[PDB]
Amino acid sequence: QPSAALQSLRSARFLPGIVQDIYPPGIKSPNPALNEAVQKKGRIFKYDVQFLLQFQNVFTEKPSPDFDQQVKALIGD
Amino acid sequence: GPHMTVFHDKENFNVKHPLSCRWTLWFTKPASGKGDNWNDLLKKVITFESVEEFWGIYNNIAPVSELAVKSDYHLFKEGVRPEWEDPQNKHGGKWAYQFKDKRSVNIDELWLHTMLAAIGETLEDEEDGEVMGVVVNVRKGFYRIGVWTRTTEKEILMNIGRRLKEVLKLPPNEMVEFSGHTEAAQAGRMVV
Repeated sequence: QPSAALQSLRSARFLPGIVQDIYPPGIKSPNPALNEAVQKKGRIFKYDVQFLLQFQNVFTEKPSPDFDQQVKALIGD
Repeated sequence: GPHMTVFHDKENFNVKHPLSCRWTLWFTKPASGKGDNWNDLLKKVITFESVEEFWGIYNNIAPVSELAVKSDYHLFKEGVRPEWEDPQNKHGGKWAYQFKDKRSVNIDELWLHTMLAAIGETLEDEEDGEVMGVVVNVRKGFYRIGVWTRTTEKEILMNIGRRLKEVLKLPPNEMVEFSGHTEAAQAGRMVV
């Protein structure tokens, strides 16, 4: 059965692009300077590595309920 | 208000962070010990579209340092198989760096940062249209990390090489090298 986090992920809406003003205290937004120069701001989303690393200990659940068994069967001899 | 990110509630959130395209993680396994599979080693693992999905994948797969020799990970834009014969790779090439020692290198972090530079779109500029995928190879004597490009043409390609060198934290003496995939492509030194 899907984890609560995966349920949320499946039902969540995509942010429309890079957003600056939605994060809680202590969380940095993506660097706005990387995105200042982008023309297609609804299509091309530049995220600095520091921003992306914030998620590492935050979204840790499997991307599908059977993911571990699926990978094992895909790879195993 | 209207937006709950994973940082607001990691179990019940309602927005996610898009990537600029869909990406697919692939894995090449070692030839089977059973002796009956040396030619069907490339596996498609999963396609994803968000930062959150990337981390759910990364946090639930083996790091590079846990792979058997003669394994690879490949992270390629959706629709591009990580093989030179794919029509989108056939006339292209790669920037690559070989880590001559497997033990003196935080290879997991270097590969993670390479993938994050790829999906975060900090390897190339908008409409450069060059990055097709990134790859890490585990071999007996070395690791290799590379960025596969669509063409072998040029300032756009050189800057990609320099950005990879930066992501890999390499000192100036260590050179990242560009090469075409095919002999003809390479026949027709590019280092940073």
